[PDB]
Amino acid sequence: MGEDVFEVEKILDMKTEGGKVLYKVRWKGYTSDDDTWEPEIHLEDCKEVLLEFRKKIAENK
Amino acid sequence: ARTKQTARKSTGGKA
Repeated sequence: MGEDVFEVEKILDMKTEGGKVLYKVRWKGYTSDDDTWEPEIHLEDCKEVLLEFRKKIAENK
Repeated sequence: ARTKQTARKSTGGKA
């Protein structure tokens, strides 16, 4: 895995801040109390959870 | 499921 890399369960939400995109992450094996916002550069290996999220947002956009 | 979905977790943040 590597320095502070963990498995993601799902992506819960997104937002932009300072021209940059962040995603709210639910860590696998963890609860809502550990959710963090993460910059895109942290999610290169989450293409699938990102699609599932971007998908659900289209499904009602 | 399908591949391993991983990411860097942030421990800091704006003060």
